[PDB]
Amino acid sequence: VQDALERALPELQQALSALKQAGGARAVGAGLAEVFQLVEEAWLLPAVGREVAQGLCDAIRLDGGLDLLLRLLQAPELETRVQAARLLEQILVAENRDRVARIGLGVILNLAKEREPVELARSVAGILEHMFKHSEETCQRLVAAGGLDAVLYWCRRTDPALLRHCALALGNCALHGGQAVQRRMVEKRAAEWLFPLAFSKEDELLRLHACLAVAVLATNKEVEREVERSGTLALVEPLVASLDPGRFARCLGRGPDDLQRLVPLLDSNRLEAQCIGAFYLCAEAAIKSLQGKTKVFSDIGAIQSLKRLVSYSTNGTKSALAKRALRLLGEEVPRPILPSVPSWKEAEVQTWLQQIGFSKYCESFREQQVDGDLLLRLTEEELQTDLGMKSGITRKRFFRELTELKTFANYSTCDRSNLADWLGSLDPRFRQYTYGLVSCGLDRSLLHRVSEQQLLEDCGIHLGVHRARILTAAREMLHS
Amino acid sequence: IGAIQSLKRLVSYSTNGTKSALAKRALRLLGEEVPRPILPSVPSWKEAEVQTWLQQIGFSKYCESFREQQVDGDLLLRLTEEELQTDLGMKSGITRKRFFRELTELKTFANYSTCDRSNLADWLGSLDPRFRQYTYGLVSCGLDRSLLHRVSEQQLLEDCGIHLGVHRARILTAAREMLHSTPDVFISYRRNSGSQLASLLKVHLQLHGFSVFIDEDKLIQSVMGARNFVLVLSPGALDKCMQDHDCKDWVHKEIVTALSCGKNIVPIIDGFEWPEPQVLPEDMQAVLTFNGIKWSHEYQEATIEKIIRFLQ
Repeated sequence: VQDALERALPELQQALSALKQAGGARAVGAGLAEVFQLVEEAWLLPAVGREVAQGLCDAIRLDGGLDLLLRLLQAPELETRVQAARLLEQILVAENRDRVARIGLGVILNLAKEREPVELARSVAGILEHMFKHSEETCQRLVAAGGLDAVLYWCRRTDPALLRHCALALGNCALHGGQAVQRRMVEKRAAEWLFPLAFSKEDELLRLHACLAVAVLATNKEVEREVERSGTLALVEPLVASLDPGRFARCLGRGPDDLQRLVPLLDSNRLEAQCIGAFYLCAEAAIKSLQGKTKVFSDIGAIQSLKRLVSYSTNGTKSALAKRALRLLGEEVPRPILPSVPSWKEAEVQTWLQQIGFSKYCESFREQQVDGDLLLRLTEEELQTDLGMKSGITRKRFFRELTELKTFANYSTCDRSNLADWLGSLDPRFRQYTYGLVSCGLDRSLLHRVSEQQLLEDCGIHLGVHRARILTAAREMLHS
Repeated sequence: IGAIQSLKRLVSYSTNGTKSALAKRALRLLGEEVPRPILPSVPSWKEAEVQTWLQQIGFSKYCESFREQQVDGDLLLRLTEEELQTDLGMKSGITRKRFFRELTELKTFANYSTCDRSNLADWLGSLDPRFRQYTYGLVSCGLDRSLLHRVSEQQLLEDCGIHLGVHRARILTAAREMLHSTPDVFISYRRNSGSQLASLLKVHLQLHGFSVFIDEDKLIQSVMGARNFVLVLSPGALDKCMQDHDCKDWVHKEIVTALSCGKNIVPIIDGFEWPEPQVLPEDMQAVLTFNGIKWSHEYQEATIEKIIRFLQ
């Protein structure tokens, strides 16, 4: 456990002293091959070699070997360049990236232009893959310079190991880039270069990481139009329907900082991003449930998002993956709600409260006898006085859940002229006011004679922007 | 003097590695803990990010005031005077004003990629870099750049929550003065050897504006709708089309349909020798006479240019 470090430290001390001593061509590459072979032997220990490899990379950093690699990447030869590059590919851990981001940027960026041999490119793609995981500043310095161009040119190749590093580099750049980095990637059409990486029938991990990069680019609202025009979203949904997370749980762990990146994939109301997030959180929930670290999903809060995915599902694949992810954890799976909300009695409202996280007020609704018709017509004052929900923040969380409910609702028992589809064609956040306008006796043939006070007092539209938009639309297109 | 809280603000609000490293080293040489950089996706925050933000900016006493109320980032971006005063136990207006100063500093440094459709935060920053704090005020009301010419002052006061009338007048004036204004190429391929080549052809043709389709109800109508035709000849592409008189292969159906149309067939040869006409059906022998284009992996751009020069 600790004696492997005692075996591997003085050997790397002698090897780095030999690398400092040698200044030729073949001896330097032989020393780099010896260091790289010792690092490869350090990778392959069962549940031991992780901390051992981290300690050996820290010892290489403290011996000044990182600056030695930065000087050997400036060497005018070709062989010792690819051995130093393949060694620097495996040395890069969570503590070396700061020292490489301070100094080493510009040297690796220079090798990003030299693209013709495969032995350079397969490792420089992995070095850029590691360097996109540092911060947003390093992502800006790589994308604004010729670092993104290297990956977008190397997506053309057929190397099954290089394209994995390219897909992971684009995914980690989309995760840790920001706004302008994603704008510069999609204006340079980085989502279109992921089409051979999401369709290649030789590797499936490569297609999964390509679909991850496509989904993370598709979680930005100013980006989704050109991603839908690219056509790489349509390969996401069958592929996730074709694979199994229990097989890919061994190849795919990550820390909690990367576990925080998979949660807004589910709360970004896109089908492909929710499928990718459900598949990855199911596989990594199998990972964290094999061990005893299931508190991380409750700390970050993906469990309530998976419950929302189960209770608000229109797709069988993401619902099955969310049910499997909640089954691999230590809580019960919820049931899909009945969409006919005006047809709800009391027990459906109680089940809805038990599923969305309002259990404490369950006995607050049973004594008051609230069904779906009273749930669709509930205001501030009845929550505050009659229901014992005195906190306005708790009331606002209840109105957010009521927005999520009245978006996903079947109004077939009350809507005469299909008003919900018109409200959705205006803006998909307007359908929550459908019950506001159907219960007042309105249809498509009357909205040209409705004022603002009738939308405020009777229909209950509290936002004046939405009132102005509904009045303008009802006077411009429903006047005939 | 109070430089420690400023160094904590420098760590928690950093976009530069140098000043953040110097502030972390300065807080490490002192006798307190260094903070972590916050996650910029504030509408993607759950409760623990809000708790960490409170522990970093100096609002520890109200941490248990936000955990019982279950405040996430979406409730943090939408918090007012009355909910601070009544629900959260922050009775002092000076403490509320310090919280709104920290909320100004937070909503300046925020990632709105999960909600902003038309890039409103950059417009608000181009007006004045203290306006981006109202970005969540205007995105959550359903507004974008194409609607702000029909917004009044009451909609900015009540709905958007802009309390300063100077900022309301500037936003209204700016919004009224500057914001007032069938496929073509079908690709046939073998689904076991010519998938990556067909995908790469589709990408390099959609880079030049060509509407390219990929993958008897839909495929024959896709051949009928496409103006051109590109055949991928992988090693083993015409293997299942040999002695296929019973019309079983999909590539057989696509080649027979394309020769029944009369479209511009451009074959793409990637290490595949030319087959014989007698092992193929007669109606698909005419593909053996078209001028094909070889594929070069090192010179792909000139090959795609040669493909574009042989199309409509």
